Amino acid sequence: NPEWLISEDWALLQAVKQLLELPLNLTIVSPAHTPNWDLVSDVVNSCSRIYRSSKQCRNRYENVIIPREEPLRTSQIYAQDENATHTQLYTSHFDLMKMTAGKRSPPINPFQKNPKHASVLAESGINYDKPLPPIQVASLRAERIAKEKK
Amino acid sequence: MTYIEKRFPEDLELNAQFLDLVNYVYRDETLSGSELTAKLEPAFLSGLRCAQPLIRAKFFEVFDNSMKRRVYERLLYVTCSQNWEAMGNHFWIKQCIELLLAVCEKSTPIGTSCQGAMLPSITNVINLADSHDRAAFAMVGNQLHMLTNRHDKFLDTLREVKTGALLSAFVQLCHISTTLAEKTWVQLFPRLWKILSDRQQHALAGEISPFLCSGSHQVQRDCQPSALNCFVEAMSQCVPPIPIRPCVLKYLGKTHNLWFRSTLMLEHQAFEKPQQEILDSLAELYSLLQEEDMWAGLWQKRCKYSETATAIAYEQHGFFEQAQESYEKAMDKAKKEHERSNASPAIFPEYQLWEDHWIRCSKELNQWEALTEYGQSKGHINPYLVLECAWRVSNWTAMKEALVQVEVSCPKEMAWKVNMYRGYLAICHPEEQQLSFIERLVEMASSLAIREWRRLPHVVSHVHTPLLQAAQQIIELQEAAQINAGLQPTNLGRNNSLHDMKTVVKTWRNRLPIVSDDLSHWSSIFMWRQHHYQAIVTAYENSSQHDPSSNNAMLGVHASASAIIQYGKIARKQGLVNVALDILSRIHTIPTVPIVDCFQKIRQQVKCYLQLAGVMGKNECMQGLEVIESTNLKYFTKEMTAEFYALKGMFLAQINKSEEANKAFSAAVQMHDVLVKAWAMWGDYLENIFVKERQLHLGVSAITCYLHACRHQNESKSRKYLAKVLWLLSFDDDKNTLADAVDKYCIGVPPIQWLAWIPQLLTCLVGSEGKLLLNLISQVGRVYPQAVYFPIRTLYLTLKIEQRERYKSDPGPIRATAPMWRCSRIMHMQRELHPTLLSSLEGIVDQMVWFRENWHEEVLRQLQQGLAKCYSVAFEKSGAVSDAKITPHTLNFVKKLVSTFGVGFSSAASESLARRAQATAQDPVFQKLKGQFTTDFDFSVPGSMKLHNLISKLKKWIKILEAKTKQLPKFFLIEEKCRFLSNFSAQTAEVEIPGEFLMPKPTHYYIKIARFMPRVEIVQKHNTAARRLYIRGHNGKIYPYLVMNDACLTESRREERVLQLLRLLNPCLEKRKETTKRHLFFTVPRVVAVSPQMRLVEDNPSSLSLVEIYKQRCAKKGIEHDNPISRYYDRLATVQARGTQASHQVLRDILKEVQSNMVPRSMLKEWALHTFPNATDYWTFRKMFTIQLALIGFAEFVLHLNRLNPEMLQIAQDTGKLNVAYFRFDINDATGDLDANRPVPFRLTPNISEFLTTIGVSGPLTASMIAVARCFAQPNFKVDGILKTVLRDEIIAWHKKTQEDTSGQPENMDSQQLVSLVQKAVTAIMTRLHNLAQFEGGESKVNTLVAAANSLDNLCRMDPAWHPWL
Amino acid sequence: AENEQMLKPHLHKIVNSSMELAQTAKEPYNYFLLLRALFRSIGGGSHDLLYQEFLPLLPNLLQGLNMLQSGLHKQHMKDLFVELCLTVPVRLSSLLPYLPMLMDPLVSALNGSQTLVSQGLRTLELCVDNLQPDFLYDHIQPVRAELMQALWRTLRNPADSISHVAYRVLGKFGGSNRKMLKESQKLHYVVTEVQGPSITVEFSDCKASLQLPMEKAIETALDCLKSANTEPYYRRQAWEVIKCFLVAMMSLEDNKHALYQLLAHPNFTEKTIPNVIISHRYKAQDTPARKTFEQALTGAFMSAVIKDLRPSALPFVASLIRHYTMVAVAQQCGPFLLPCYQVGSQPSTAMFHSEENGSKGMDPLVLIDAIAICMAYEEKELCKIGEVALAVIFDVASIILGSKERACQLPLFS
Ligand SMILES: O=P(O)(O)O[C@H]1[C@@H](OP(=O)(O)O)[C@@H](OP(=O)(O)O)[C@@H](OP(=O)(O)O)[C@@H](OP(=O)(O)O)[C@H]1OP(=O)(O)O
Repeated sequence: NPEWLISEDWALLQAVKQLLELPLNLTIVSPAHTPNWDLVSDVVNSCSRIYRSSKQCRNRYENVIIPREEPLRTSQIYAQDENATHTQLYTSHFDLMKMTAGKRSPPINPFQKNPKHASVLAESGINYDKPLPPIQVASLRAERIAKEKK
Repeated sequence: MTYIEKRFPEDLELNAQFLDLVNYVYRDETLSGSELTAKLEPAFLSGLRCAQPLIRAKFFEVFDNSMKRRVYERLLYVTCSQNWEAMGNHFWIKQCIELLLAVCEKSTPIGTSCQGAMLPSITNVINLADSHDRAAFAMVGNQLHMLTNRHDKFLDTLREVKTGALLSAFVQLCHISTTLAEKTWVQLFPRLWKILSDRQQHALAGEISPFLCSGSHQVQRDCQPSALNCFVEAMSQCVPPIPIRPCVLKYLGKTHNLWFRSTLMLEHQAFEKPQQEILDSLAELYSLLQEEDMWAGLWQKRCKYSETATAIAYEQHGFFEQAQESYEKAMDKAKKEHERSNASPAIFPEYQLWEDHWIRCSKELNQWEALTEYGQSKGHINPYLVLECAWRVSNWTAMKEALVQVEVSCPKEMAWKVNMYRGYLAICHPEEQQLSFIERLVEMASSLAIREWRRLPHVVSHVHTPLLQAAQQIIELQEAAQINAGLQPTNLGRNNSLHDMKTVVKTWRNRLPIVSDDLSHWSSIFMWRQHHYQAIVTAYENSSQHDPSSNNAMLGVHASASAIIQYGKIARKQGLVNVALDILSRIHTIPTVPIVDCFQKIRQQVKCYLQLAGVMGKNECMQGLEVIESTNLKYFTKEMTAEFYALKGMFLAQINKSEEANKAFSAAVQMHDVLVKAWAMWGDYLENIFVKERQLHLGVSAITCYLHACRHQNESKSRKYLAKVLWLLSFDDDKNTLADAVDKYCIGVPPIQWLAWIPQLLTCLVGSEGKLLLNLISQVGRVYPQAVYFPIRTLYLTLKIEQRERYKSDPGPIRATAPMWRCSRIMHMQRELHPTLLSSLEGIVDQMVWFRENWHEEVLRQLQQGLAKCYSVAFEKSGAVSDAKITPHTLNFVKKLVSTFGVGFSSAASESLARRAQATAQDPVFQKLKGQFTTDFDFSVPGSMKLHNLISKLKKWIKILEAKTKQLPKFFLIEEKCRFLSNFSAQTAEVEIPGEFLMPKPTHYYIKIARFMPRVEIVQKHNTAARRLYIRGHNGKIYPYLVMNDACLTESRREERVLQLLRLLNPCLEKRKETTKRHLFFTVPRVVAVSPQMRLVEDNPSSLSLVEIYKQRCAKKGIEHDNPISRYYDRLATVQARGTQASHQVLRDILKEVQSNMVPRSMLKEWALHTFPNATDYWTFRKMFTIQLALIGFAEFVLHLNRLNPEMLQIAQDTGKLNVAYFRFDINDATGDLDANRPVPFRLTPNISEFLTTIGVSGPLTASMIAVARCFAQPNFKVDGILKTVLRDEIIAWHKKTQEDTSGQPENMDSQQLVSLVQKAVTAIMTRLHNLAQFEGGESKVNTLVAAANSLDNLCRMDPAWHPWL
Repeated sequence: AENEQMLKPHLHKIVNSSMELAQTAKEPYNYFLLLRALFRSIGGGSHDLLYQEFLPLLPNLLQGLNMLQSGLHKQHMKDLFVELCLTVPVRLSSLLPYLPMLMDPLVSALNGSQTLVSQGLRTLELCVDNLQPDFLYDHIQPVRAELMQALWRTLRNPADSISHVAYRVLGKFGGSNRKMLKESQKLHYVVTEVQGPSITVEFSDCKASLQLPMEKAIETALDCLKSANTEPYYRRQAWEVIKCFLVAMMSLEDNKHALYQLLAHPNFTEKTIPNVIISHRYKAQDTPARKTFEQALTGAFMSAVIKDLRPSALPFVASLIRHYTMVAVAQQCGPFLLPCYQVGSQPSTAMFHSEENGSKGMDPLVLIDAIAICMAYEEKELCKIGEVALAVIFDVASIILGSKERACQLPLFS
C-alpha cells in the first residue's frame, strides 16, 4: 500500500481525538462511547490519497501513532515541516501524470462519380439521369401492387 | 449465556429457566456478588428483550430500581453509561421508552389537555346557555331511576382508572410493533427535550454526539429500522438542537439509512452560513447520492477557479471531451499557481474533484489504455482504477495483481465489484483456468448487492441505478459460466451445448441497456460480451472437424460485429463522433466480416457524417462524399443500395446543390418503394423546394411522398410526417389541386395515425376543401366511432350556438350551414354504423347534464371572474391614475350578471332541469338576497362608478357569499337523478374511458367503464364548485374526473390546445439523454370537450394550487388573502395622491413591506416541511417540484403562453407532479402575433426560490431547462412542424374572432396572409428555443434567464394579481 | 391413457358449471378448490389430450378469473383466485392472444404472501425467459409502475431465495428495469395541521408535564386486535389501551341527583321532538380526533367479540353506548335545545365535529359511524355486536322517553 501522508495522519489523530476518548485506554468513563474505527476510517479516506482505510490499517496506524505521541508530535509535524507542501507536491505529481497521459494520447477535392453505382442501377432497370417525379413513382408502385394481386 | 440461547432458541423452557436463574442471581445475594454481573450483561439484555412478557417484566422491575427515578438521570444513563452492543440487531429504543415511561407518576387521575376535542358531560347543559333558564329548571319512574343509578355506578367505576394503567399497556403494545413505536420515540423525545432546563440540555447535546458514534454500536448497520436512525431523527426534530457535527451526519447518512435526512440537516446548516467542512460533507454526500445537479450547483457556488465551473457545466450536459479539456486547463493553471506559491489546504477538495472527474471523463471517452498507463504509475499506483480498467483491455496479469491488492483494502460497498472481478479473473485468466468456483461467486455477489440495496432509501432513485445495472452484468456472468462450460473440448461441438450457446447469444443480442445509462456501463457490458464472442470464434478454429460448415465461427463473428456496431450507435446517439470513428477504424481491422453488418457499419458512418454536417466545411464534406463513393457494392443486396442512395441524397441535399440529391432520392425510392425513410426524406426535400419556388406540380408530389412514407410504418414515427402533411393544406389554390392529390393517395394509410391529429383536420373541415376531408374523416372514423363522435359533437354544437347569435334577428329555427350539414351527415352515418355505442355515449352525456348544480356556486364563479377581470384591468390603470372608472365591457358584464344572477336533439333532461330551476326559484331567501344585491349593485348613483369602489363592494359581497355558501351538500348519490349511469354496466356497451383514443397505445388494453360509482363529490377547484365523478373499470381501479362547466366556448377550446401540444412534445423528451436521465416529462391531464359549455377533465383528489396553500396558511394565521393586493393599491393611491406617479423604488419598497409583513418568503418552505415529515418523501417531493417547475417554465417561456398565475399551478401532493390550469397562447388580439414579453420569463417568486433552497434553482432547475432546450433544438425531431400545425389553427381562430365583429366568401381567410402570419409566429418560438439551446463555452443564457426571473428590480413591476411574492 | 377419454367430454361442462355457479353460490370456495385441483392435474405431466379441449376455454375463463381477482374479496379468496389464475396448465405458445389478462393478477401475486410472491416471480421468470424482451416490454407497458414497485419491495424480503430470484429477474429485464416511471411513486403526506388526541403525563421530579399523542397507538391496537396471528396477552393490552383512551376522552362530571333532576322533566315526555335530518352529505372530512374515536370504538366492539375479552368488553361497551345515546338525547331534546336543533333548523355541519366551527363539543354521533364500519367489516361475526348496540340504543331511548314510537323521531335514528 502507498505510504501514509502526515496530513491524513493528523486527520486520523484528530478524528480519534474527536471521539471524546483518550489513547491511554480506548474505553473511558461513559463506556457507551466505544471507539468508532469505521467513523475515523470514513473521515480519513476523504483525504488526498487513495481510500487505504480497511479494517486493519485504521487500527494499525493508530497503534503506530500511540508510541510517537505518548520526537515531534503529530500536531507539530502538521503545523511544522512545510505544512501544505507534502500534499501539494503529491497533487502536483498527480497533475503532471495527468498532463503526460493526456498529451501522449493520439490526436485522431477528388470528386469521383464512378460508373459502378450507376451501372448497378441501370442493371436494376431504372434511369438515374432523368429524375422520375414522385407521382409517376407512386403510379408505378400501384401498378406493381396490382400485378402482385393478380 | 453464550451457548444455551444459540443452540436451543426454540425450546423456550430451558431459556426461561436460565433467565430465571440469572434474575435470581441479580435479585438475591447482591451484597455478596457484584462482580459476576459484569460478564452477564448480554444475558440480562437478552432476558430484557425476550418475547415472554413475564420475564421481561421481572427483568425491567430490577433494571428500573437500580437508578434514580429522575428523567434526566435515566436519559444520561441510556445515553452514555449503557452499552447496547450486546443487544444484537435489536430495536433497543423500546427499552428506552420503557424506562422513560415507568418513571412517570402513576397515582393521579387520568386526563387530557385537548380542550377542543373534549366530550360534553350529561349535565354540561346546565352551564352552557344563560343563567335564568337553568335556574328555573333546577327548581322544577323507577325504570329511569334504576338506569340513572346504574349509569352513576358505571361512571364511578370509570373515574377509578388511573394513568398508570394506560402507560403500561402502551409500552406493552409498543413492544410487539417496531413500526408505530419508532414514531412514539420520534414524537416523545422532543417533548422530553422541551421540559429539560438549559443546564441539562447543554450537557445532553454535548454528550449525544459521542453517543451518536458510540463506537461498536454498529450491529444496527444492517437493521432496517436502525436505532441510530430513530435517535437522530428525534434529536433533529427538537427546537434547539444546534450542535451536531457534519462529519458524523454524513457518516450516519452513509452507513445507516439516513441519506435524505442527513442531506436535509447538512443543507439546513449550510444555508445558515472553519465552516467549509459543512459544504465539503454536503458535496461528498450529494456525489454519493448520484444527484449530479445538486452537486454541480453546490460546487459552482464553491468554485474558485473559473475553469472548474465550465468543466462541471460541460460534464453535466454530456460534453465529456470539452469537460476533460477544461479540467486539464484547470489543473495546469493550478500547477502553475503552486509553482508560484503554496495554496491553502481548503483547495485540496477541488484538486480531488479534478482528479476523479478527469478519470471519469477519460473512462467515458474510451481511453482505457491511457487509464491503465495512469493507474499503473510506479510512484502512485491506483489499484482500484487499474482493477476497473484492466479487464477491458485484456491486461489480466495487471488485473489480477490489482485485485489481490484491492481484495485486502476494498470498501465494503464494493464487495460485489470485487466478487465480479474475481469471477472475471477466474474465467478469463490464461494460466489459471479453474472453472470450479463460478456459481458461488455469483451467489455471493448477488447477496452482497441485495445487502447494499437494503441500505439504500425506500424510494427508488438515481441512488439505486448502480445496483439495477449490476444485476444485468451479474446474470450475464452467470450465463458466461455455462457458456464457458460448453466451449470446452469435452462439450465442444455437442448439439445440446450448441443450442444453448445460440440461445444465449440471441438473448444477449436482444437484451440491451437504455440510453439513459452512461457510456461506461454500455462499455462494461459490450466489452464483457466481446470476450466470450471471441472465445466462441477462436474455440471454433482448432476444431475444424466439429461442425464443418464455417457457421459457428461466423456466429461469433457476427455477434461481435453487431455488438461493436451497437456500441458505436449508442456512442453516436450520445453525441460522440471521434469515438465513433475510432470504433469504425477498429472494426476495419478484421480479416473478413459479414456483408450484412458491413452495410450497417457504412450506414452508421454516413449517419455520423450527417449529424456532423450542420456547419460542414467544403474540404471535410467533400472528403466524406469521396469516402462514401469509394464503397463497393458487388456482393451486397438490393434494399441496401436503396438505403445507400437515400442517405447519399440526404447528405447531398444538406449542401446547396439540390439537383443530384433529388436524382438520388428518386433513384432510391424507385429501387425500393417500401423504404419509408427514403420516401420521407424525398417528401421533405419536395416540401422545401415547393415552399421556396411555389410550383403546384411539387406540392402534390410532396404530399404523395409523405403519405407513402406514412403508409407502412408505426404511428409514433409517422407523427411528424402527418404534421408536415397537415400544414401543407394551407397552400392550396382555387382549383384544389393538392386536395385531390391527397384524396387520391390516401387509400392505404392506417386510420390510427390520424387520431393524434383529429383536431387539426377538423378545422380544415370548414374550408372550401370540405367534401373530400369529410369523406376522409368518416373513413378513419369507421374504425374509431367515439374518437370521431365526441369532437364532431362538440364542433357541431359550437357551430349551432354561433349561428344562434348570427341569426339574432330571425326567431325560431334556422337553416344549417354547410360545415354543419357536412359534419352531421357523418354523425348520422356513424349512428347507422355504431348505434349501440353512440347511444350509450349519448346517454352518458345526457345524464351528466344533471351536474348543472345550482345558482349559488354559479353566481360565486361569476363574481370571481368579475373580480379577476377587475384586478386585471386595474393593473393597467394602476400607474396612470388608479382612481379609474369601470370600463364599458366590465360594466355590461356586471349588469348582465346582477340582472340574471344565476337564472340565465329533442331531449327531455334539459326541460326537466329548467322546470326544477324554476321550481326552486320560488323561495324567499334568494329573493331577499337578490333584492339586497340590486339595492347595492346599481351604478346610477354618484361615487359608485369608481373601479376600486366596485372592487371593494365585490370583495364585501364575496365575503358574504362565501360565508353563505358554506352550508351546502358535499356529495350526492349518482342514483338520485342519473339512472342510466347507476344502471350502466359492461354488458350495456364496450365504451372506453374518455380521453383514451386521443393518444394511440401499442396494446389494445383499454379499460372499459365497468360502472359509475354511486358517490359524486363537490370540490372547490378553479374558483368554482366542480363536481367530481368517479368511474370504475374492469381492472378494479378508480379514475376521478371533474365535469367542468366552461361557460366560455372559445377559451376552453383555445386552452385544451396547448395540452395537445405538450402531449405531442412528451414523446420527444423520452428519446434523448440528459432528459430521460433527469426524468423530464410533461404532466398533461386528459381533457375532452363534450359540449360548448361543458368539458370533462381528468384529475386527482390530492392536488392543491399555490393560492390554495397561500389561503390555507392565511386562515391558519387568521388573515385575509386579499390583503397584499389591497395594500399595494393603497400605497399606489397614497403615493399618487400628491401627483407623483409611482416610481420603481415605490414598487420595490411595497414588495419588500408586503413580503416582510404578511407574506414571508418562507411560507411555502414551512408548508412543505410540515406536510412531508419524512425526509425521503420531502426530498422526492422537492426534486419532482424542481424538475416539473423547470419544465413548465421552459414551456411557458419558449412557447408564448399566458403568464402562469398562482391559481393555475396545480401541485399534486401524492407525487409532486406540477400541472398548470390550462395554459393558452397569449396571441395579440390586435396584431395576431405572439407577444409573450412580460418582465418575468417564468414564475420564480421568492417563495418558490426559498422552497427550492436557492440551489435546486442553480442546479436541477437550470440543468433541466438547458437539457430540454437542447433536446427540442435537435433537428431530427422537427418540432417546428408540430408548432406550425398548432399555430395554424391558433391563428385561424384569431382571424375568425377578429372578422366576426364586422359581420361562403368570408369562410376563407386568405391564401398568403395566413401562411405569412404562421411563419412569423413560429419563428418567434424557434428563435427563443435556439437562444436557450445555445451552450457555447460551457455557458448558457438560461442562467441569465433564471437570474432575471427572481430579480426584485423586475418582480416589483409585475401585476399584483400575479402575486410576485407568492 | 385410459381415463383421459372419460374426463375430456366433461371438462368444458365442469369448468363452465363451476364458473357460472360460484357466482351465485353461498360459499364459493370449494368450487375454486376444485378448479385449482383440475388445473394441477391437467398441468401434471404432458397429457396432450385434454389440452386441445381446454384451449377454447381460456377466452372466458381468463376474463372471469381476472374480473374475480380484481374485485374486493377476503384475503384467502383473493389469494386462491390469484394463485389459480396464474398457474394455468397452458403453454405460453397459445397464451399469446390472452396474455394481457395476466398482468393484473401478477402484480397482486408479487404483493401477496410468500407463496404468492414466489409464484408471481416464477411466472415472471418463465415469461421473460420464454419470450423476447421487446414484446414483453410492450406487454407490461400498461402496468409498469406497480410491477416495478413490487419487484423493488420484494427485494427487501427476509427470504434470501425470494430476493435472489427478484434480483435475477430484474437483471434479466436489462435496461428496462430502470426506465422512467410516468406513474411516479406515491409518498405519504399529512392533510391537516391540527394535533390528534393525546394523554396528559406529568413528571414530579422536574415539576413539568408532557402530552402523549395516541393516534398511531390506537391504530396499532386496532390492527393487532383485528388480525388473528396476535397473541392473547397483546390483544388484552390493546384492549386496555383502547379502554383507557375511551375513558380518558370524556368529561366524567355527572352527579346522581343532578342527573336524576335533568332526566326527570315533563318536557322530555311531552314536548314535540324537532324533526331535523342528520346527513353525512354535509359532514366535512374526518378530523384526526374523529377517525381516532371511530377506530377506538370499532376496536372496543371487536374486543366485545373476542372470546377472552368479552367478559370485560361487553359490559363496558354497553355502558358506553348508554352514555353516548343519553348525552345525545339530552343535547338534542328536553327544555335545553342547541342552536342547531331548535324548531325550523336545517342540516348543517354544526352536528358534526370538524376542523371548522362545527359543534361545540365532541360529536356523539360518531358512535353510529363505529357501528356502521363494524357491520361493514370483512368478518361477519362483528354484525352481532352492531345489532346489540342498536338494540341497547333503542331500548334506553324508549326508557328515557317512553312511548317507543315517540323515541324513533330522534335525528339520531335518521
Ligand atoms: O436507432 P437508429 O438506427 O440509430 O436510428 C433511430 C431510429 O430511426 P431509424 O432506425 O429509421 O434511423 C429511431 O426509430 P426506431 O427505428 O428505433 O423506432 C428514431 O427515429 P424516429 O425519430 O423516426 O423514431 C431515432 O431518431 P431520434 O433520434 O429522432 O429519436 C433514431 O434515428 P437517429 O439516426 O436520428 O438516431
